[PDB]
Amino acid sequence: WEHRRFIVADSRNFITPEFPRDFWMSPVFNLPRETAA
Amino acid sequence: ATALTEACAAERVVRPHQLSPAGQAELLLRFPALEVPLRHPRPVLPPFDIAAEVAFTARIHLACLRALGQA
Repeated sequence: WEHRRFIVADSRNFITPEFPRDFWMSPVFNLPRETAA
Repeated sequence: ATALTEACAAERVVRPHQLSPAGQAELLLRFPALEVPLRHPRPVLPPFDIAAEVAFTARIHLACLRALGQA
């Protein structure tokens, strides 16, 4: 046979990442409608 | 193509939409095919430019990116 430890996953499983405070205001996310690039 | 250069050569103007409207209106009364890209204030392509095709690809490329970071 095949043996394993086993963990049931449900949609109640979640992950909570943490962001730095100055991380969220970025030049990439705040590009204008017209750029020189 | 002869009518665009030699009319704006004596006027010394780099772009044909930068021409003074008195000298510009003679081109419309002679040849009316140029009346369409010149009269419209906002076309989908920057007129009389060669890289205007390539700008249309890159303007979509910005609008594709700009919709990502907001959503």
